[PDB]
Amino acid sequence: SKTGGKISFYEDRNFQGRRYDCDCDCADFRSYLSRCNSIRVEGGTWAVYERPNFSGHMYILPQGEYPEYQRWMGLNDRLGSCRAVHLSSGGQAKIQVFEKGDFNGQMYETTEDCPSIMEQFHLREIHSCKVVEGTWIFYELPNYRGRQYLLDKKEYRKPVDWGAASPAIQSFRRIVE
Repeated sequence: SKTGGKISFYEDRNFQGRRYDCDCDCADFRSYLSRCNSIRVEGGTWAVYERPNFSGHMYILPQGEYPEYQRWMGLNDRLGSCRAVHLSSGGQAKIQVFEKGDFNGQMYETTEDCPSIMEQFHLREIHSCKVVEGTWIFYELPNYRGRQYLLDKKEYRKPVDWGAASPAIQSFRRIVE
């Protein structure tokens, strides 16, 4: 009955050393593991953070096996908390973006991923956006690179409403499966 996603962290490379298995979000795993240099994802998609309380660098990990941290693009082997990412299906994911805050300025509507916002819409920044269909991720650098943020069916009127300290956004993609 306890069906769910599962991730395993190993203190040494090649899944060697002490191992820890988690089946739910954990705000502080420091008491069970002092470091993690490799990870195995058996099911589900998870977000890992460099420091406790989902803070510091954040990385999205889909199901799969990573015998070494570099295979997950980790900056180092420090991980203090992890959360399971829930995927929403339904039909066609839809997002709208506005040039000014409070949904003002020019508006653009799209149902597909965008690798470079400036190349597609000639926009250098985005100050408001309404996502209400499926889940969407935004990335600070083109080609889905840099810090990434998970967006749910929500209405964002200010850039800080996205947890971002600046209205800078260069690419976004829809999450499926």
